[PDB]
Amino acid sequence: QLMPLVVVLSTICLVTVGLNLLVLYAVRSERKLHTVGNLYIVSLSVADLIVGAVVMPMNILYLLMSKWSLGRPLCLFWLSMDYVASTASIFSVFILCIDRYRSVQQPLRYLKYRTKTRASATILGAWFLSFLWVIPILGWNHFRREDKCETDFYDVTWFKVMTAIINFYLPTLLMLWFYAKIYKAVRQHCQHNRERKAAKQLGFIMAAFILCWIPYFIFFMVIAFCKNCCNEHLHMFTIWLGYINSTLNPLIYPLCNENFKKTFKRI
Amino acid sequence: QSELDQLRQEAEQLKNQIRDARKACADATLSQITNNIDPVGRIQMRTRRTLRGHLAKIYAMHWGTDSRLLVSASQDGKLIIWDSYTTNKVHAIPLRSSWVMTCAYAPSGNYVACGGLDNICSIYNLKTREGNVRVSRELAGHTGYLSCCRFLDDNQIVTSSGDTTCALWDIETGQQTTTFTGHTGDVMSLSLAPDTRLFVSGACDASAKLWDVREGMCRQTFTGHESDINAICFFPNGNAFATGSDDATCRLFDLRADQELMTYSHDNIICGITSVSFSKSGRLLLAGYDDFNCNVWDALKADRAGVLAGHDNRVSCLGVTDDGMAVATGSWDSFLKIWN
Amino acid sequence: AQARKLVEQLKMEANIDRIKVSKAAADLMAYCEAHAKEDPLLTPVPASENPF
Amino acid sequence: QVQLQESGGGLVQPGGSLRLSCAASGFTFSNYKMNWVRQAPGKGLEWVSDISQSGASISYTGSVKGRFTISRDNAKNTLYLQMNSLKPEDTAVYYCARCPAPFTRDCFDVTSTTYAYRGQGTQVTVSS
Amino acid sequence: TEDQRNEEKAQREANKKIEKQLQKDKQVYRATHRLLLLGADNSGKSTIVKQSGIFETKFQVDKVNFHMFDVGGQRDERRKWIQCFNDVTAIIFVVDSSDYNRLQEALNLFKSIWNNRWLRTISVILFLNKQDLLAEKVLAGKSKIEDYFPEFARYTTPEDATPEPGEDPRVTRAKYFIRDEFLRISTASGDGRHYCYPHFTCAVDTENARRIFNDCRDIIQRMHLRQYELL
Ligand SMILES: NCCc1c[nH]cn1
Repeated sequence: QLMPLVVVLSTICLVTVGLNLLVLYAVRSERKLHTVGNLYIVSLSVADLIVGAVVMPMNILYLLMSKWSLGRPLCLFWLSMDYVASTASIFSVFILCIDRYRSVQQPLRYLKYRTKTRASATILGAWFLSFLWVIPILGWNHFRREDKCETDFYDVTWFKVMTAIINFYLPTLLMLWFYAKIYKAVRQHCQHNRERKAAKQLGFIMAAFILCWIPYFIFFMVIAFCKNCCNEHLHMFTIWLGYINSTLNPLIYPLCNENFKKTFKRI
Repeated sequence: QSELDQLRQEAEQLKNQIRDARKACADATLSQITNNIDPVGRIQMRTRRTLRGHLAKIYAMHWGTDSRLLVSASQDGKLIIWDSYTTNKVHAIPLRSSWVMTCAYAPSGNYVACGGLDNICSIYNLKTREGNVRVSRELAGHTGYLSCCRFLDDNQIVTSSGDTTCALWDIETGQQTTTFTGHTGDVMSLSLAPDTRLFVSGACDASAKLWDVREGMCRQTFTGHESDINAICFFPNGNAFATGSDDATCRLFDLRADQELMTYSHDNIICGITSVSFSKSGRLLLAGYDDFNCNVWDALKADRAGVLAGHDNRVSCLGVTDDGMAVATGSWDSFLKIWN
Repeated sequence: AQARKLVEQLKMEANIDRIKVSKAAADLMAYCEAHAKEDPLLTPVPASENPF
Repeated sequence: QVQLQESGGGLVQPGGSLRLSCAASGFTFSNYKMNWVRQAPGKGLEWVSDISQSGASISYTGSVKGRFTISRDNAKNTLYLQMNSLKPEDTAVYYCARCPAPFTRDCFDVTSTTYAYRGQGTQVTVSS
Repeated sequence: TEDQRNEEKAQREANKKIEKQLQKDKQVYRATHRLLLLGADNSGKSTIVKQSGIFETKFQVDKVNFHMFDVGGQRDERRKWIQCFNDVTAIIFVVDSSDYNRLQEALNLFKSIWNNRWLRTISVILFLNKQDLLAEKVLAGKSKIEDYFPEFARYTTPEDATPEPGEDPRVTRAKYFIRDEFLRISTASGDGRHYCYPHFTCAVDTENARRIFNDCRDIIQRMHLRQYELL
């Protein structure tokens, strides 16, 4: 039943592209959204749009053809785009979390260093770290079935473990700690039912992030260990969970801001 | 004791005589006469420009005599001059005191004045020899915050302050040439007659007074409104003026008839009026309200015709151009909108 | 003295000449009707002549 | 014109009672909160009590609490202050004052030395 | 026309130069916190200042800049010039806690500031400035709070009260009854948008700027948590 799967994945891709384009247009047009806490949302939307415009269509084509018909160059290009965009999304979420944490825990000392220049520099650094994913995908041999698109380091235990930790687990633990501190601050304020809103929002954010990305990185390390004894359908399921994370990202961060909701309603 | 009571009785008796004389010259209400004139229709203006360069709330704006330049004052300590056609801002003058409450544009366009809680009226020479804007004079004779100021020439300015008095200043000498006294509460606004031979003032005592600039005496006092008067403006022909108070109503007064002519109030508005202005022909009376939106009133039938909306906070200032082509509206949301 | 200042000021305000309100009402109508054709806000002008 | 006329009383003996009335005209009495203020001889003006637009929210000062009562009759545009068990410290000039703006709960500047919306005041004297 | 094109080029160049400065000003403006200091004749609000129409004072705590404003050049009526402070971070209210005669006046002024359409969002840092004199007044016993506040006789010290080690229990009940009077006003109408921060203070209290800094943390923290919709 490849046709229904293609239909569903194309629908998801179109939804992702549409939502990201809508968010970017709303940011560009309103002129009331030109804040410093919204540049992070802009970067997140850009990363999700890149995921939903270049990566998902080629993944769907790969699934439909049961093999890579575009050749080695486009194979490498698509793999690099996928890795870079996913890392960009994760790091954008992380930097947004750090921004909110510093806003909540250092309200007066952060108002002095919350300039647009520093936010732009942080976004550029996150995207540079994400772009560092291009070095191994293109130069692993210097430093394989022809019908499959996969990297040359998919069975290296040390490298896969290091990447999985530095890319997912350390950000996840740091985000958990920062949002726990934010929740503690919210509780202290509620102390003067009130914790329901903050608990719900933080839990939703962290649950989406983890429940979407932890199966993929678990599979990452598991195939690094087993050395190719796993299945490919599981790999694609985890990859599409990672894609669904980017699809759902626009419905979490910008929809929690009244100005964004108003601008969306106007459009 | 006895003398004070006798004087009080005489004043009360004389006040009764004034009321009797005023009521004698009452043939018909302006509404009755205007029954045979056609309705104005439905005025629908739209935002043509939005001026956004202010950090804090805007407190006062004033149009230039060319109908293209205007100045505005914001409580961040800034005094911006804008080109309304291109939206470009020509000057940005930083003020020594952040709490400015009034700004004025010279009729010639050579100077700009401002004042506030510092109890001073600062004067800036816009057309300096070196091209900069610097304080030209500092008028420091008022004991109370400055509420309004309007240039009479490049050397004469009339100012009102929260000390219950208005003053006439000689900028060249920097001293009050004449002082106007008689208001019991803070004087909030002043409006100059087209001939500039006499002006009206509104204060926080529900009264308005007509002042003779040359004589320095109160020629006439108009008692209306229930609460503080926040705005006052002259009719284009100079024989009438309109006021707005915290009692959520605007009133039209006639200098020659010594009477109130019309009251512009609706049961659906219970907010105070912060600003008032007239149309070029005097047919429309535009009033800014605390409910964040302005109103357009038919100044001859008292029927509201038009509503200007699009400000996030209360509307603080309101002004129509000299040629009558556009109206500018400031607000506490730190934006100015041009409508036409 | 404050009462004396109040009464004397009130005497000055009680000696002016008053005209009928209908006469004043008519004059307000005349000025608006005479200048009705030079009021851009009252009568919207074509966009060709509008500087905004 | 906004005017407030108070008609109270004169000399009373300690432990007596007195009723002050304030007839208001020139404004819609129903839209304003009304205050009662006094100025003791050789002392500044102080707030005594105030009644709300509908009369549901009363408030008195600590010293006069329990003896003075404030009520209004919006139909007749009048304000009352019933004083019982008057003490020697209660001798002063009582003024009926109006809040500056309608439909508000805060009332600034009603105890200021010069306030436009305040009456002339009536002298209440208590002595043997 | 070439002249017209050059003329508009200068206007756009001029606007760019102004906008560059306005961005620098905005950064400084939002990193500074403006405070309205208002009190009374005997409040002692001048001593809390440990640095014509309006007086200004700047102090720095943990490298954060604070701007306090004392309006001393106006008259007794303040219903108009007080609308200029609808954006201040906090209002510093100083009341002398030793003068029971002038203490109901402070309650009336506090109530007006709290229930003001244009100050309905600002929070108040309350300083009860004379506690060394209040303790002396209570210990003497000549003057009774019950004469001016009849409900004091039925007041008991809060369980959460934290008396300073070695102070008479009679004084502790007097301190908290005065404090409670302002807190009853604050909590009667404030629907979670502004809060009161009571502090007991004396003239020799060196640690007063720190308390303002800590209360300013609380105020800004709540607003940020409100912007994120976490509260
Ligand atoms: N989820 C896209 C592939 C990737 C990104 N980072 C690590 N692996």
